[PDB]
Amino acid sequence: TSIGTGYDLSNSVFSPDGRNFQVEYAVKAVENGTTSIGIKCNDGVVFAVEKLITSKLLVPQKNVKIQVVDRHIGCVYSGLIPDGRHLVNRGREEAASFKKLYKTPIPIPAFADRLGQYVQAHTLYNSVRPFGVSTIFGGVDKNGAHLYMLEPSGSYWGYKGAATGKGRQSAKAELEKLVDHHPEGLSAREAVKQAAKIIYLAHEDEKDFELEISWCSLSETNGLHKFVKGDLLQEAIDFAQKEIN
Amino acid sequence: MQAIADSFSVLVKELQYDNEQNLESDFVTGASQFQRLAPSLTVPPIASPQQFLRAHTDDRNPDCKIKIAHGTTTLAFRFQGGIIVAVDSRATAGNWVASQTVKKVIEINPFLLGTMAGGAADCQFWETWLGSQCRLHELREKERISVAAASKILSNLVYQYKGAGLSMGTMICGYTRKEGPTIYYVDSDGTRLKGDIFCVGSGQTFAYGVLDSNYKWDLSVEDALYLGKRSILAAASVNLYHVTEDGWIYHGNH
Amino acid sequence: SAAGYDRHITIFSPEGRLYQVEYAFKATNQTNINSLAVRGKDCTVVISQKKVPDKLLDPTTVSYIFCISRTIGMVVNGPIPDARNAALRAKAEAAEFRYKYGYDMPCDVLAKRMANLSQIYTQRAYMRPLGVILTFVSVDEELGPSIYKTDPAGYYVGYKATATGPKQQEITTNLENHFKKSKIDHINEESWEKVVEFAITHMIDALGTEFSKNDLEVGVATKDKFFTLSAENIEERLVAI
Amino acid sequence: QFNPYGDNGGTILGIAGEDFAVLAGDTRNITDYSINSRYEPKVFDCGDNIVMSANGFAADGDALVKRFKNSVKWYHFDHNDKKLSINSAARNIQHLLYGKRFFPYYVHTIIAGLDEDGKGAVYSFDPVGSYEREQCRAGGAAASLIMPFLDNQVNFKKPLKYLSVEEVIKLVRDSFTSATERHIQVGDGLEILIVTKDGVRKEFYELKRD
Amino acid sequence: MFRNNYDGDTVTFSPTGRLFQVEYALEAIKQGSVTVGLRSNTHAVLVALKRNADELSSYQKKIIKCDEHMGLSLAGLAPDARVLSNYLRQQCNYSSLVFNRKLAVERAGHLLCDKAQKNTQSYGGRPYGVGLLIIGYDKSGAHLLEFQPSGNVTELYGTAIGARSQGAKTYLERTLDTFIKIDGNPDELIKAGVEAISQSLRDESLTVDNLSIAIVGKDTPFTIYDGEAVAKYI
Amino acid sequence: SGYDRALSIFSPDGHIFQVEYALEAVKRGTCAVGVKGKNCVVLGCERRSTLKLQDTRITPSKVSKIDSHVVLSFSGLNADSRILIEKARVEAQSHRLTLEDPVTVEYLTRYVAGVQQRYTQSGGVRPFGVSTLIAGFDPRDDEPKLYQTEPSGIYSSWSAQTIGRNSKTVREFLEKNYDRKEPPATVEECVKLTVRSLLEVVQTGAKNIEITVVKPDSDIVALSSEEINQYVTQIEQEKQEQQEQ
Amino acid sequence: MFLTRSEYDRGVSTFSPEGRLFQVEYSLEAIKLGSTAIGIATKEGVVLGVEKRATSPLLESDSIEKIVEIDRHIGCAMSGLTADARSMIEHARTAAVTHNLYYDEDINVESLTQSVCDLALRFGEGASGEERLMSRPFGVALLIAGHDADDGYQLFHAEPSGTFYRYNAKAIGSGSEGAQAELLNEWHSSLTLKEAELLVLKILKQVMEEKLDENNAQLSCITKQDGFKIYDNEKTAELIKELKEKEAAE
Amino acid sequence: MNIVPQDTFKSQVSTDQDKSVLSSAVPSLPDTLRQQEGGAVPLSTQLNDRHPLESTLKNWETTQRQRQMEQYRQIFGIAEPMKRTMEMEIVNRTDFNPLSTNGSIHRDILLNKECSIDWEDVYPGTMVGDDVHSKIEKQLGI
Amino acid sequence: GLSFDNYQRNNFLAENSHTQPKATSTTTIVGVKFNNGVVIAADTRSTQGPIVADKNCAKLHRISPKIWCAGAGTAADTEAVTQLIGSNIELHSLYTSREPRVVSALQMLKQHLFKYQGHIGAYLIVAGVDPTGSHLFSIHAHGSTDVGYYLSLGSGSLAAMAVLESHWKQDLTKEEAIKLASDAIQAGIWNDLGSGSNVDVCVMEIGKDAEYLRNYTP
Repeated sequence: TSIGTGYDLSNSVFSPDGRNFQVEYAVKAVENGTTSIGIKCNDGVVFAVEKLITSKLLVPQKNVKIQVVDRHIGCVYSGLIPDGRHLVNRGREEAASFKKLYKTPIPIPAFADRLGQYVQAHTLYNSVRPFGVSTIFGGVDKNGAHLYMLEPSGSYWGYKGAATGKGRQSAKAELEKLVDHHPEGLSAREAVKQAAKIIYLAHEDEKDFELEISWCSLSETNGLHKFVKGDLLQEAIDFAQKEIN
Repeated sequence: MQAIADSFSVLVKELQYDNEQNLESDFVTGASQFQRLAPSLTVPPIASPQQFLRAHTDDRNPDCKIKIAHGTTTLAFRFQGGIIVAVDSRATAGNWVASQTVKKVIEINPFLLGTMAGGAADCQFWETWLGSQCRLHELREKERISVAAASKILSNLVYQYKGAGLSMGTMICGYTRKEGPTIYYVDSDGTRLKGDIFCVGSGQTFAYGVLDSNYKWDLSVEDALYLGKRSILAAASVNLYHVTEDGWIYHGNH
Repeated sequence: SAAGYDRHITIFSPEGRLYQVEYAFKATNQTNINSLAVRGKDCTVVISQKKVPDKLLDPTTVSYIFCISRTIGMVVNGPIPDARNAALRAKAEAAEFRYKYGYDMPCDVLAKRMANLSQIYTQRAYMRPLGVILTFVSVDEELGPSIYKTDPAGYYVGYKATATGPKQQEITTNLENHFKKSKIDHINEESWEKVVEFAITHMIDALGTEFSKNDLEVGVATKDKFFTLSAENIEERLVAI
Repeated sequence: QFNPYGDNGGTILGIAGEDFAVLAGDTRNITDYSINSRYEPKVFDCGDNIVMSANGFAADGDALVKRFKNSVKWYHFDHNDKKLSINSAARNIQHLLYGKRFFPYYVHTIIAGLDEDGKGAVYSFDPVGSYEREQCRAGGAAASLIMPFLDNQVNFKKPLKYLSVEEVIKLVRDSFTSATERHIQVGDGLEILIVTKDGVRKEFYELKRD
Repeated sequence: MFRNNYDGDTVTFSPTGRLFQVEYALEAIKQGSVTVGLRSNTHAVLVALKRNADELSSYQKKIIKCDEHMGLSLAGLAPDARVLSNYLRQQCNYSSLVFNRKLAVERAGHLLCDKAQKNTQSYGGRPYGVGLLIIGYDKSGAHLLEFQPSGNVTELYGTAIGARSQGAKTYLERTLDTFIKIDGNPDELIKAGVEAISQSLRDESLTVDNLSIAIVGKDTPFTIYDGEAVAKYI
Repeated sequence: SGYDRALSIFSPDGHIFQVEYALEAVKRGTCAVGVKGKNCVVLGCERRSTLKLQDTRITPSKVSKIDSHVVLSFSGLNADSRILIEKARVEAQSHRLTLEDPVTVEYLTRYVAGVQQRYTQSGGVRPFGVSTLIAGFDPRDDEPKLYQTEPSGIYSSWSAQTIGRNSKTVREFLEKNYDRKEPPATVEECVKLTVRSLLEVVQTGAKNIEITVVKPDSDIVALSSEEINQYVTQIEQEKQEQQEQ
Repeated sequence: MFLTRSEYDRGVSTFSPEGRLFQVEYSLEAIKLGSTAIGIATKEGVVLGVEKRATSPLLESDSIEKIVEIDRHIGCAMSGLTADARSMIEHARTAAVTHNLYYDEDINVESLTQSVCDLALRFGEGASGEERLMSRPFGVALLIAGHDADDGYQLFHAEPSGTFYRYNAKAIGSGSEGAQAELLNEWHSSLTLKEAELLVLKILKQVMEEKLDENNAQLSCITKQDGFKIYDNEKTAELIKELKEKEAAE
Repeated sequence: MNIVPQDTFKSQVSTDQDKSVLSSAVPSLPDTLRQQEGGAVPLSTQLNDRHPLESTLKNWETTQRQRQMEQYRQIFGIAEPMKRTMEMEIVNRTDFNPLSTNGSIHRDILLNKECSIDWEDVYPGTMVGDDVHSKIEKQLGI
Repeated sequence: GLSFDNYQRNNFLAENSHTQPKATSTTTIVGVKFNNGVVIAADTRSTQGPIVADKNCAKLHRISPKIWCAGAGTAADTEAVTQLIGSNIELHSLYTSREPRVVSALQMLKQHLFKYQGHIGAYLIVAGVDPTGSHLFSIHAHGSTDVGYYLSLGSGSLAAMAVLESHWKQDLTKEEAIKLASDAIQAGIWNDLGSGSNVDVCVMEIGKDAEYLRNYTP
């Protein structure tokens, strides 16, 4: 039963089966958000976001869905926009503090641990609310490329490929197929093309959409996190359109 | 919990702007510094603020020295139907030109008067503050504040800062319906006296002798004014104030 | 199910029970994984079962064994967020003890400290218990190999050997039978590798259907250091029966 | 014991006309027998046709001017951009000075502007807050060399009321030139701000130090 | 019926995953009148339709000056608008006092978002219920931002908020490239804004009493025209 | 309805029900009447019939002297009256210390009302269920002062006021027997009027009536049993004579 | 599709589904339970008038004080709970006195009204960011009449919601609807002081169930050269007699 | 990261700094009667002639607690100090015992002083005040 | 905690007419470590200034049944600090259900003495045995500790240190260590006016109960 009456009107409460229903409701709120995916290639990560078309009055260069936490960290989220902005701000503060203290870019596992601790701290008291966002982030450090996904419960895991949002099931199936087809490794540009294909496939429901892609790799971006220029973005869009039909 | 998270989240510390008082005093968040009924006075953050102030107040620009009200002769007495307050208008040499006579008497209200006889800034500031307090009390109680109440308020205020460095001695004179005409003397050491005749300044023994020669309760307005003028002249341009139940009236020399 | 209150806070039911503590206890078995801790002659071995249903998940990032200090290792049964919270608090407590008293924190003292914290959580109305079960394993310089388990109720106790999980009864009964047969409260082997092999064999014959190197997680505590084995070490131990 | 105070010299002069005010100061910042700067203004336009100058410890004067300007900005925010009068500004400065009664500013302050009727007004402030309105005031270590010059070449009882702005500027320039000749600290420049109903006008003259 | 059990406060989720109190705060914007904002490469303007209680009453002040280079217009609750305007004034004052630096429009938007988000996750404080339109001019040029009290800020060339504001938005969308390329002619941009806000009127006519204008530019400080000052634009 | 569970909840018609409930708690207390005269103030109080074994030397009196010129009677919960009286006495002494002048009657009434109002500004506190009558003269003044204070913090100035149980009957009696144009000239007339007003509700008579008389220059006199008995007997005799013819 | 109970009107910080705070509405309802207060602003001063509701003849005639002096150039009339009005009046008086102390000038009427509204906003977050000060909003409405050099004579209406308006003529209290309609019908910019006083008395007599006399109605005015003054019984009685004579003649 | 406490001196003073004890007749002045300190103790006397070690001893455990929180923030993140402070604040705010001053057991467990004794524990140490109602008013802020 | 009241009054009395009564300032203390334990000895004569107050003073303090210490400086401060640390040690041993260690007492004493910034005048020699062996430390009043094999303290510490340097070697027996400590205390007694009378001895060996001897010389 997904609706636990009598144990779902407060945050820090255990159900008779030992479940927290506010966290599950936050997960359900996440599931209705926009579809965002991340793919871990041989020496980097690729982030892809399906962006809903909006009014032409918006400035094209001042509304970007993919957020940058640090020069080597990329991050996307699905759920509530204010919660995602709050988490991105906390992540930027943590990365800046670590770099100031220890004079080196913060490793991805340590950043993930700090973010997960902060998220989990919001499920201990009845005066706060669980974060209604699921975050897919990643980057490159001295140990290599890392990709993680963090849930409203404060549980984070490292993934070869991650997907969240409305079209999460189709994206996950495509990611599993891609992993099966590439048991040895995947290049950065192939990862970008596959991310474009998966984003285009995930939109099965009427509404026009655009695609945003972002790279972070040693061979291409020299370990930094960058967006996609016109040529590569157009090539990825054309490849996705060709794969669709 | 959000405030706790923000407290442990990272310039403001060096600027000392994480404290409310610093932001308020620098007029950062608004004009709340000029809205405090009880003013806040800055004190050095050291173990010996009093000795620091005393050492630095006796060291050498003449313009950058704390102005001190001159020890001119001041006289006050209540005869039958008011209070005569007499001062001498003998200006002191300086690097300035005065557009009017020196205000050696502070007008607290249309019914109260005070004398400096000490530090000029302290007397002006705290008597303006006392006037504000009396106005607030009169608004609240819908009745004129008694002279005893005003003198007691000033005495408590100057006693709270006793030994800090304040230097002021004032004479609060007032005529109320319930009490009549009353004169109190309030010192910066917390002293508060009630009297019928008060004489202060560099020379006041001669003025007190002149008063004792020709003082009585059954005087008149003209006789009392003449007696005050004569006493001030003998102690030596005599400013007079006559306080009645309707307020104070000023005379340049009459 | 609680009638009125006790659905939110930890106060006594009319029967004299704390329902929230019991629900937190029930929440510890959601991971559906089992862990087993045994004592050697001069070492302690903990072995946990790894499950990776999602092929997209990175196996190397999945772990429920933590290094609290140089000598103390911890195994957590329950959800991973509370597991990491408890791990960080245990690290802080051990370091603070070392700073304050001038010598390394023993396993039993850390278990008692965590139990006192759990008691705080069970008595305060505005604090909730953590739905995890903690098992600290080490080699104390005064007591030899040591295993101590703490539960959400605030109760801690030491074990000659222990097993916790959804199928803990089978492993506990098998260990009890083995101890009755051998009449020893520990394992009479001088090398930790043999103890690891014995624990792997016991887990295999308890759970059944065996497992490979990617379905296991092994940690070993000696008198010098606690460490966690890798895939190659686990596979080599699997080869030796 | 750390000494928080200092001294930077300088001379300022404020004069009140019949429909204007003048505030002038020498633009030389000096430490003990050394020249920090040959042009450092000490007279500022503090909002609604009010000129302010604090002479003495430079840091204290800068802090006081900054605080007064922020107070004026918040006053405009609070009351419909109401214009702040010269007497209200004088009382604000009195409160600002007395707020540091036990840790005083080591400055002497002069402000100038126009009153409600439209005549020139000059207010003088001692370091702790006591203030009064004066026709002419000289501050710094040249006042004894400037006030007698003004008293000799003009009367405050040629009456001061009939003087024009040009004559006042000439008198100020002559007095400051004489002080520069006689006093080592004074020199290197003189900045004059004139406040009239049209606003604030600035003039500069070079003294005998280049 | 089921929504009635899960709208108690902002720390409660619905079983479907909805935060109804923030949605109600967003819906509270429609109770206010219509304000329009639009900017070009050189100037940014705001147009507001003010309302009065009755004939004997005065009109509400919908445009507030925050700094000599930045201002905003309100739509929604009065208390939250007052609080946010005071907060923005304090932030601008702090920036100028500490750095002698003009506060950026984007920085003001980020500060407002950070302040507004915290009320949507804690207990004891309701979310804000006012939409804001912020115009400014800084080193990056002219800027117009739309602030939604859920904690969101969007940068756009033009927009409108309040009751019956869809007509103004449609007009601004249609005549976009026309009003974008208006440089050095503030009057044309103001007239375009007034024409855009005229589409949202219903049985009302713009007069000198219920029309307010605000403008900011490269050499033009934030200025508010009220009364006869707008009589030329009617 | 559901709007009476807190002091901070307005009802749809614009009432705070907890204040009304505090007034209801007040209405159960013993009657207390205050009558203002030409040159005196008389406070009468109804006492419950003393039990056989109850001591009659140390029982607290209904009328308490807050200051040498100001007295205070109450009606409601007897335990909260002690707290209010102690606070009033401390405030009177503090005011005398700080301003060298004894408090006026209105000042003390306002202070008591402020304390009662302040005890209604928190959900974790309970308002005082006491309504008070404060009587006296201003220092060096010959104008009688009588005030009534309510649990909500509201105070008023009266010429004759009854509070407590069965106070409506006494109020009607006073309205039909007291005229502000002709207040009683002498103390005896005021005492007789107070006794006759109290006898409307008092079942026994002289043994359930306590009277305190306040006159200028701080003249506070508590009448003994014999004097009240004499007044009661005279009133009864006059009533019998009037009813005979 | 079943009829349940909605509970969005019980918390001061809870929105209704359409985005309304019903506690403010209920506070206004509490205001509507008070006596009638009428204010009229002219070019020769501002006139305030209040109705006295003596629940018993034993109540003192001058005990009721619905008109107070915030400052010599600012007077106020109140409708609603007197306990909250006491705090509001104390805050206004303190603000005026402090402004006089720190600026040596009279405070503008609009500035004082804004300060009072900022105080009334204390049931939530304050204007400068202060935390909450009171559990519930005020239940008092204020009519603030003043005179300053900048804007002449001014009349303001202040509500517990923290918003104030400027009115040429305003009425609050129980009989607010009829009084407001009469003010709308019978106000023009050329009114004089005596005409405004007579109009206030006429409207008060209309909206009062009891017969109008000097013991149940109170008048006050504010002018530039005299400040704020409340008329005594004799002057109000003379004005009432003149109004009666004028009504009978016409 | 402080070992010895710093910045223990006052920077500003006023007659209404003690908000709990203020007069009602003159709200800008303190209430001498309810202070119950002796009747002749001006505030200025508290700014001079103090034992140098009094400030160090009065705020010593707070400084160590702050240093520990700073270390946790530097090494663990914001979450650890946030949680520690939240737990301590909850424990402190729930307790209200007007008849006792000794701290709770849970507070000592959180402070890790279950088996620690200092001179504060050994030495835990009128006409007006010091009653239940004054403490209730102070706690509730009314 | 400790009160600071009447500080200004005491200063005024000292500066105007009154003399504050003096406090007892405690005298040789020695500690010698032998192959299987430690020995701590102290002089038993206490003098109030130039006048002998007692010929048998117990200057050996007990922290734990196997951890002892001897202190110099202010006697009240030494006793109070030792008793407080002993209470803390007992509570810690009960909490951990283990024998207390010398390092724990050393850490507690060091932190407590550093808390008061040297205002507590206690200079201690702390010896003991525990499951880790035999330990001997010296603790300064400002919170600094040192480790050694033989330590001396007090007014006659120089003569005791000379004796220790004369007749100390790594391999020593219990009797030889006791004799060496007694000789050091005797030299401090004879060659200095601050020590006299008998000697108090405490011997702590590994695996055995601590042996306390009063008046060892007779």
